[PDB]
Amino acid sequence: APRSVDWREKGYVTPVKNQGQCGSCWAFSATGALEGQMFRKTGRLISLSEQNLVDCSGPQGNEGCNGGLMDYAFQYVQDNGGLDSEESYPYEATEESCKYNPKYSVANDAGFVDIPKQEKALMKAVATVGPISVAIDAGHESFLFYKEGIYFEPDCSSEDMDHGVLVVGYGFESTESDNNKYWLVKNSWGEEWGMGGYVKMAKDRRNHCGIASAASYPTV
Ligand SMILES: *C(=N)CNC(=O)[C@H](Cc1cccc(C)c1)NC(=O)c1cc(C(C)(C)C)nn1C
Repeated sequence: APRSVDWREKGYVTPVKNQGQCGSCWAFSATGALEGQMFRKTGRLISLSEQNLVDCSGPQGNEGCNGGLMDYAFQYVQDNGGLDSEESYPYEATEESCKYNPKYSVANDAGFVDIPKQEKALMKAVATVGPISVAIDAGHESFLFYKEGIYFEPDCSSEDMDHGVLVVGYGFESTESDNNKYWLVKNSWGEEWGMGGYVKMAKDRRNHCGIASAASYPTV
């Protein structure tokens, strides 16, 4: 792979969103990955509806504001034959009945790919595909209060992930030979969290916080 990647500078990534108090992180991770893949396909970045996923992807196994999986979201888009734009189907931060309208569909997918559970494979996928949906262990105060720098939490688990986010790149800080490496991660807690809503997360430390344990992307 390249030494560094940042898909934001290539037009693949919408601004940071805010999921509010709803457990819909999975929907934000999924829309982020599909926003990227649709851009790869068409050259047009269009913000997609998390609310559409929250309201409508129960049949695939999702549980709305009570949680879900990005792969189930990708399966919904495939089964449904579409996903509405954010503009047409705006975010309300609470579960409502499904009001999908095919007139306003701006995305589709033909399934998904689950990435092997290690960081070399994740790096390959980030470099060659685009932004990647991942889950992390975000269950520490250190994550809530994260400001800047490369996040490393001694108590992070590589197995207990609770939060879906989006890897939009990776790179290094300091002298290259110091191996001070990170994943560049878009969160859905607004721009006031973290570094404008982003976090740099420890890379190549044996799957810190489980970032490579549940990584996937939609096939477009
Ligand atoms: C975010 N606001 C709430 N978190 C979730 O919805 C997590 C995200 C997650 C965690 C681990 C792996 C992935 C790919 C995503 N969802 C879950 O923990 C979750 C939901 C479910 C079902 C829908 C099957 C009950 N299972 N898990 C593990």
